Amino acid sequence: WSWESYLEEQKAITAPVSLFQDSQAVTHNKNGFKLGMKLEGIDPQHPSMYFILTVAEVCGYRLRLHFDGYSECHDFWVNANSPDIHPAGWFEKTGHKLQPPKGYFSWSQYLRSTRAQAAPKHLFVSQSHSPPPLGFQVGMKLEAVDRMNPSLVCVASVTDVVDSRFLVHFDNWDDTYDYWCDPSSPYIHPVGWCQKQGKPLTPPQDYPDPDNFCWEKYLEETGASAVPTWAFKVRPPHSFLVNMKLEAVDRRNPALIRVASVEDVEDHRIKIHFDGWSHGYDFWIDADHPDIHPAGWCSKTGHPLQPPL
Amino acid sequence: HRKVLRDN
Ligand SMILES: [Cl-]
Repeated sequence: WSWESYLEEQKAITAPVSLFQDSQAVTHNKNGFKLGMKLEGIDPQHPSMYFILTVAEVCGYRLRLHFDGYSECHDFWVNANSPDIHPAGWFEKTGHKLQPPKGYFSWSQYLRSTRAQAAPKHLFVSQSHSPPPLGFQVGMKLEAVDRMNPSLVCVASVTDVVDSRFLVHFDNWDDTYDYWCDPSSPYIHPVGWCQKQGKPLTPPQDYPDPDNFCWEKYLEETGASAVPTWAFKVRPPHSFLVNMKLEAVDRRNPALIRVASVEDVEDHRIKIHFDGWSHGYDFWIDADHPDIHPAGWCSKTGHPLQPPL
Repeated sequence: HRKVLRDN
């Protein structure tokens, strides 16, 4: 199997590399992560929380991470340029809470106990060493689309800031709805946006007399400021066209990456189809998702590519 | 008769 023959046979084109974020396209970095190295990382199921993680497996430019002390059923895959992982010691140097291993804090002591090596600092794209997003401070308030219930635009807060990104939290809900984004995210807006737009604003869970929620009063009673309106940037719509081909991680078996097609498009999202598979497997994904890549990515990075079914 | 957003 080859891309060239397949594109000839299908009279199809691949999505140009230029269409992707640099981070999605880059193939020339080696994976420096090794089996058993330890590190710190976000829990993908609880994006506000940080855990001790160990390298369980490496395939090309991807790695499988294991929560120390917990079941291997929670193991998950990231790319080696993930910004959601950090070197040992990052939590205490940067004001983040680290959850300890299950049942279990000092790294020197834990490394002595386990006789393990921490992943070296140079491997990590994100170490809180780069200029944060201007205008976005911890504690500030905004309006955000609940990406899991996207008919709702809700009262939200910035609860974490790391390098170029910040964490959006839904006031009074749990952290399962939290997400990391940057100032150009199409899912965030300034305080007052819903009112300007004539759209309903979903107030915090269990806010007393919710029909009379008022930002002016909420900010006063929470000692909070709005993210300034100038800080929000307009992200251009992506330029993926229907039928363009690429590679994409399979969500049903995340170990696998498959030949894929652009089935449909929105301004900021792309509907992915796995060539040869049922359209039942088609799924919407944001255009900036770290798990889509230009044709050639697997082959250049040393990861197997599943050809069409 | 109140309608409430529930996530459990
Ligand atoms: Cl467990």
